[PDB]
Amino acid sequence: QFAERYLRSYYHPT
Amino acid sequence: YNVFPRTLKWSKMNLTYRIVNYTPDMTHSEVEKAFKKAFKVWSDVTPLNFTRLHDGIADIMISFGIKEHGDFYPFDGPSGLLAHAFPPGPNYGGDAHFDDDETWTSSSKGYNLFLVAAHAFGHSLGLDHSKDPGALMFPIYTYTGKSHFMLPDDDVQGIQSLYGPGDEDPNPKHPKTPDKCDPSLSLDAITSLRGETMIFKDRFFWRLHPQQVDAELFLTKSFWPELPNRIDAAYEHPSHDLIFIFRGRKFWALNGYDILEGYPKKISELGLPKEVKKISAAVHFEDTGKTLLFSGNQVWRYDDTNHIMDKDYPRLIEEDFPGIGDKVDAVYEKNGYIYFFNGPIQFEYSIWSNRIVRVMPANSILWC
Ligand SMILES: [Ca+2]
Ligand SMILES: [Ca+2]
Ligand SMILES: [Ca+2]
Ligand SMILES: [Ca+2]
Ligand SMILES: [Ca+2]
Ligand SMILES: [Cl-]
Ligand SMILES: [Cl-]
Ligand SMILES: [Zn+2]
Ligand SMILES: [Zn+2]
Repeated sequence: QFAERYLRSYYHPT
Repeated sequence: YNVFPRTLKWSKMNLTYRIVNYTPDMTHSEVEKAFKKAFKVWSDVTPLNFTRLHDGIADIMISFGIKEHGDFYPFDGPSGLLAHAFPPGPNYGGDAHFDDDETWTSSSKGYNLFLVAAHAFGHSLGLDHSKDPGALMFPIYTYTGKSHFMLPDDDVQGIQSLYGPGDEDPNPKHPKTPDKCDPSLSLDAITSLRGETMIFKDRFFWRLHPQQVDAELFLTKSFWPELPNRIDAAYEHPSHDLIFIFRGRKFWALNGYDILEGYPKKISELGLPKEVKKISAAVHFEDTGKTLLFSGNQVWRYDDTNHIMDKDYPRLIEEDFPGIGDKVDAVYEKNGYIYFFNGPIQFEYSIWSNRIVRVMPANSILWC
């Protein structure tokens, strides 16, 4: 039913 | 900045959160402080209000988790993913999850909980990722320094395009990413580095490949976390793959991303008077082994072979480089030409004919 497709993820590289 | 499709914004101004669980990396008080701080960042510039609940369902449920932690989206261990959050909505809407495979801190080490949380809550309030490397909403983490946090201007505008302004912003002048098309742009420092121009301004640098027309813009801390945000002067030893960075009376030698053993050093070690309190600009000439260093209206020449100052120094810029003014903001050298920056102008100085041959706005180095 909902926009849990707009999960945004925060990132740092190794 | 970017908002979410359909412009998902909260309906009410009074919002609730709940710290469902905690990381062992920090005490409960520190975690609560970080989260409170993170919310304050946004509430300070909006009508939004945040209230913590100890029990029940809040709008923003906050949790720590490890790998598979209950949704479709497992965390990935140390680094990589730090956190994710959902945009405004019911249930998962607004929720924020933090990877407890990270080591969370209130310092420069590990990952700073307040910083990631402030970013994460931007999503929770309806901001998508920004393309501005200077924005909090940029997709890639960078510790921005122990200095007190100012929300960047791109994020203020984003959030205020959702909820309007607040009654009073505790510091209304928000940090802006410098604009390369602005003909009033002045520069902090310039060097080449592996054949590319590095142009420092504020806490940023542009890196520009000679084959490119659009410079790449970075936070200085993206490259050299243990260096200052703002630098005074920069120069290169291409023979040794070393860049030298000046700020106040300290200077560093860098090999790629690495501060050489023994740095920072005092500039006095270079043979500077103790009353010289910053180097304003610097340039090295490799076919001579000589580095020029500027401060106020004077120049020193340093012998990079014999490791001492040359004897006839300091001299006046007005004597050795007539016509470029009384200060040097930044300087670099290319093809027998020295490029002197003074405010919004750059002077192209020919070593060959010992005269200024061309004058143009400082920003034109960025193809603007
Ligand atoms: Ca929720
Ligand atoms: Ca991770
Ligand atoms: Ca952990
Ligand atoms: Ca400077
Ligand atoms: Ca320089
Ligand atoms: Cl410089
Ligand atoms: Cl240089
Ligand atoms: Zn994000
Ligand atoms: Zn999750």
